[PDB]
Amino acid sequence: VKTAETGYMSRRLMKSLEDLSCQYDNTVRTSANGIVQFTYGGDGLDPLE
Amino acid sequence: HYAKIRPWRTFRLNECVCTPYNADFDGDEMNLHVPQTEEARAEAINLMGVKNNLLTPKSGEPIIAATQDFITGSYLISHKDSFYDRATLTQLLSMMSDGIEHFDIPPPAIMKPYYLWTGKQVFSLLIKPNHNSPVVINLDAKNKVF
Amino acid sequence: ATLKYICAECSSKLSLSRTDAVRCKDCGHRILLKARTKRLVQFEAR
Amino acid sequence: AGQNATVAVMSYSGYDIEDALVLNKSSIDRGFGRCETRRKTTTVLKRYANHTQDIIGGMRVDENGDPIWQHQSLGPDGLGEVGMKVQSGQIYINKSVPTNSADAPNPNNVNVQTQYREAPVIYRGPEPSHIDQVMMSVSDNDQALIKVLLRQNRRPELGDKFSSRHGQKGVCGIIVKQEDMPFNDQGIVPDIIMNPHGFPSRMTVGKMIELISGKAGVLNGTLEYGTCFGGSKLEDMSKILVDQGFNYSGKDMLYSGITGECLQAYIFFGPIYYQKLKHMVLDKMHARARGPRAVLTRQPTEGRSRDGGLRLGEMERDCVIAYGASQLLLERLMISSDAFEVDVCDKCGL
Amino acid sequence: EVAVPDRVAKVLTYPEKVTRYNRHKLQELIVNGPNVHPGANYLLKRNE
Amino acid sequence: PDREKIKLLTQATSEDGTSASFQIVEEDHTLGNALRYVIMKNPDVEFCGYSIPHPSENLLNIRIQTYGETTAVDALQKGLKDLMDLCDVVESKFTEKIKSM
Amino acid sequence: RDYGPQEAANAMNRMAKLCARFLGNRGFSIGINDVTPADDLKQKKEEL
Amino acid sequence: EIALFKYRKARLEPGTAIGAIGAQSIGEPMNVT
Amino acid sequence: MIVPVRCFSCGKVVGDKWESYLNLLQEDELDEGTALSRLGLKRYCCRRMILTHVDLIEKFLRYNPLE
Amino acid sequence: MSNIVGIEYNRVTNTTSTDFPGFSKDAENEWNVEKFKKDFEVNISSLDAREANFDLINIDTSIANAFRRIMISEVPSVAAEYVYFFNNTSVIQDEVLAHRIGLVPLKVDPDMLTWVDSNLPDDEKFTDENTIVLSLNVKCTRNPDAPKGSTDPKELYNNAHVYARDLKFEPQGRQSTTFADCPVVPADPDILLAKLRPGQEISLKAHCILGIGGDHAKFSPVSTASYRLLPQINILQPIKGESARRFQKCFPPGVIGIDEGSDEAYVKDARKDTVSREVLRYEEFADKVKLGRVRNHFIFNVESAGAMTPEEIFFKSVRILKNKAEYLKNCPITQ
Ligand SMILES: [Zn+2]
Ligand SMILES: [Zn+2]
Ligand SMILES: [Zn+2]
Repeated sequence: VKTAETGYMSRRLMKSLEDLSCQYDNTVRTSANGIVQFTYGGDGLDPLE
Repeated sequence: HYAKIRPWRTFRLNECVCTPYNADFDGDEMNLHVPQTEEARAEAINLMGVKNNLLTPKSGEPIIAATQDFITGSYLISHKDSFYDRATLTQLLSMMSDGIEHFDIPPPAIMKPYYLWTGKQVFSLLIKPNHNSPVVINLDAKNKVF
Repeated sequence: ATLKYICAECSSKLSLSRTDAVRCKDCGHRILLKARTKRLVQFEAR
Repeated sequence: AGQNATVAVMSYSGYDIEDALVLNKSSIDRGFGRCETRRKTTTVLKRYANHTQDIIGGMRVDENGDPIWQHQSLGPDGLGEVGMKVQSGQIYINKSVPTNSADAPNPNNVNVQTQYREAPVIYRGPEPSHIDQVMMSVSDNDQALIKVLLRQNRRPELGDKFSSRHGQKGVCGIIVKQEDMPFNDQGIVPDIIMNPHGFPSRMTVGKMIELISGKAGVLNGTLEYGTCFGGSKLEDMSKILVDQGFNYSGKDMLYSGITGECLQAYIFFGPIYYQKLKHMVLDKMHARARGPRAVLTRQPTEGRSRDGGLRLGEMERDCVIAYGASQLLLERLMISSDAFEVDVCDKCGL
Repeated sequence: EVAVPDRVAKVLTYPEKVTRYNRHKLQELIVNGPNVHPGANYLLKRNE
Repeated sequence: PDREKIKLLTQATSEDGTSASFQIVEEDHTLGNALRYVIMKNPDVEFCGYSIPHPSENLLNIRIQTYGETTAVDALQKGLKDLMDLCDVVESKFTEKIKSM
Repeated sequence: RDYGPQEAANAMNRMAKLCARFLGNRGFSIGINDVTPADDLKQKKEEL
Repeated sequence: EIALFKYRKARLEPGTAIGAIGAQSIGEPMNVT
Repeated sequence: MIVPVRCFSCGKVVGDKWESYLNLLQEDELDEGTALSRLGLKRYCCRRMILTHVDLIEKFLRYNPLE
Repeated sequence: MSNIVGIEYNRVTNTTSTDFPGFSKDAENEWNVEKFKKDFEVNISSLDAREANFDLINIDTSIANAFRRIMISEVPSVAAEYVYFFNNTSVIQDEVLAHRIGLVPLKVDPDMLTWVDSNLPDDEKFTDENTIVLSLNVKCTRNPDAPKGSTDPKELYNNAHVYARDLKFEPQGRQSTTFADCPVVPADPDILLAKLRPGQEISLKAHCILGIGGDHAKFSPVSTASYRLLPQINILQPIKGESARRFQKCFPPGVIGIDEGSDEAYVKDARKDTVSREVLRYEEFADKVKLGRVRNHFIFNVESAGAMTPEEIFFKSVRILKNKAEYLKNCPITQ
């Protein structure tokens, strides 16, 4: 029963967060070129590597 | 993936990559997409390919590795109890790479009442097969049931 | 025999005229199969 | 429903892993797990208000006494015939509709009611097949009816779901030959060979008893029972084996077919009943180059049957965004699906 | 890699623009024809 | 003699005997698991082992990496010529006992 | 993390082509006696 | 060398879409809830 | 359907002995395990198919054309 | 290690051949011959026509296992392959039934044929000595003699059970006089190819070619060819008394046996035993008995499909592997 809810969870969790890009200032910004954050997580370091 | 053509009919991936897909085998189905335009290819294998995406996005944690048979089989070679011999070892250190490679056999673990090579070696050479393979590691860890 | 096809229950050799009837000449029973073709056919056992 | 397969439990190959079985050539070829399949194609013949009957006439046969290969497989009647191999694009029943069928019947005719549009049903499939039996009959309302049924016997090809009837659900891996895989002393070769890992994580020991009960059965020559809260008490099974030479528990030695030296650990095998399932692969494999498109959206149609094409869902589509690929989308949701040139007008855009 | 069955390799094709490096493959790769695997099926001339 | 049975792999050889990798088309474990048993006991030979690249393809890769002194190919030549003599003996002693029975 | 992927995946390739071909040629299996309790854990099983 | 090299390499590489990876990251899979 | 003509593992021909089996059981009433043994199958995978394998072909011949 | 494999309760031990110069400090036991010839031996147990069981001593596992593999495949044989139906009405599939003839063995000696060639189709494929054609046709009619109703479905009918016996032989040019002394007969004559009831008839002639084992099991000349590795039971202490009597019931009957209560249980013989390792589960026997099998000594038994005498089978199986090795020698290494 619940996994059918989880899918909707991810899908909608995207739509607000869907386009958020890291520009070349290391300032992650919106579609409309607003600014949600200045550095990345106070860090600037990609969590992956 | 770089595609390779074989007979019968079914999509054969390498077991190590089952975990990202959480691929169970059993009866599950896949989808095979070729790209078309010349620049979508170089977009795929180079960026979206396996090797560079070997890790996971969220945890920066390896998501592709040995699972099931590969662990235990490796374990049974790693089992401190085990030993081997230059014929048996030689053939293992071969089988590990179907051919193709120049192996430099390190000194055997024990000498006298015959000769033997401990599993930690036949598995060690897996990492540094040649003397020219530019892989030098070092590390400590804890497996479970420590 | 060599002629065309068969009843179901009658199991009788029946040749039919072009657009004649779907009945079997002997029995009133209707459905009819088509008897085996005399022509050769090839399998490979393996 | 099933085959009763003499089956080791071992890791072999390296084509095994999760639930994936590994079968045996020279066994599968000896009549293990062979399938047939039967399909029916009904073609109803119906008269039209013009008083014109849809006719099965056929067999063109150009160039000196032989039908065109596209035709062939019929015989003089124009209907298909029994027992003859039919192959891909041929015609197993020739059918033609009248051309004027829907016109307004008038009390005016002399010569031609006879113009026919031949629209025979074509066989299409990845394999050959055979026409075993055809049926000409009449429906309840007195309109002609023709029904043929086609058959093919599928060899249990790589990629075919098997079960253990016990909850193990798996697909065969490499089909090894004969020589390979263990044998031991009798000379017998385990037929199915099965991955051990499945038992502990699925935690099902019922089967792993069923194997014992099996080997004990075939020795005494008796079907040996088992049942929910009951069945043959395991501890006597031992006694039946141990005097007849097989280990008091199901395990026994084996010799790896490859090397030919004793397997360094014991192995556990006996008869188990492996039933073979639907989801034969030769049905389910699917591919498309560029196929038909639905009139409305002009993007590929759905599923098997009709023709190819597959789904990229918004659940999936997002994936490539994370990787950051623009060009893969523009190839994907643009070039490869519906590529289209619209002529617009800069001024007052439409 | 993904091993792919040749029987979906016959019908699932990739476009190629033959230029200067590809000929002695491709001018050969046609002569195989679509039935045998290492070959081509559709062809499109520069004359559009 | 048809020139496709053995093909010396250009990629795994080094120089001056020592290493080499021969792929033997149209074969299986039936040969290798024997041939290596003769090879390994040749006094010089060090590393001799075989594998099948993939079963749906038919090839036998075999690897010979020896000391200095004699040569990669010379090893397999010799040892193979030895595996001859075994079977010659098995026939000799065998068909002799079966005749006397 | 050290040498970049092309070497990593190379290792794992060798892993696979080793553990696979070796594990059968040595062998491993389960059996009933392996799940069979022997004396002992019956005695502790009842009392505990 | 090693340390600060692994540092300078481990950084946002500009142009990556951190939003998408962000969502697909949280995606799977007395009394209080 | 019909008893197979070899087992699925050994390759000893079982096609023959099915007749001699059943005959040997009905006439000369004798227990299964002892029966098959002196019928000459020691290996058990050779043996199952005699023991196993209901014979359908009879139950399929009720439906023949002629009746 | 003294060519005696370890047997334990939870495992085996000491498997690998380990005869080769170069695993020791002092490298001996290096190849040559004579060191081999004057060592190696062979024995035999029994030879029947369609089966032989004999013994092969003091060679390693490998080349023996080669003989097993190559034997169960590479010694060629001849079995019906292509099948031509002249109609058929049988309730059995017009599909399957063909498969059946494909499998049934045949008593004919190979070397009387030559390999079919792939190319040159049709009339140039199957030629004279290249193929043994087999003919079968049977029709079933209601037996005019009908002793009683619903009795045994044999008396009721004619030939309702078709047997492999039914397959006849059709010779051709040069084909008659060459097999005149050795007419082909379908192996074990009595097999059920089909059951059918009157009004039903089967007419087929099937071409029979010379095939090779690994391609389909129906070409295996051998039903079962394998080798049991000789067990060695060896005891410590007299272990005499009453429980020594229990000791023999622990094994399969012949095995060891009691000489006298004081004379305990001597080992009567090995090779009757299945290596069933019960003495280990009984505990108290533990310290005083260990089990072993010797890698040198191969009990080796070979069935036959009836194709030819198994002495011939095992024999040719060698000269294959030999001939193969030499054919590899004389092919020069391309670069
Ligand atoms: Zn009738
Ligand atoms: Zn405008
Ligand atoms: Zn059997």
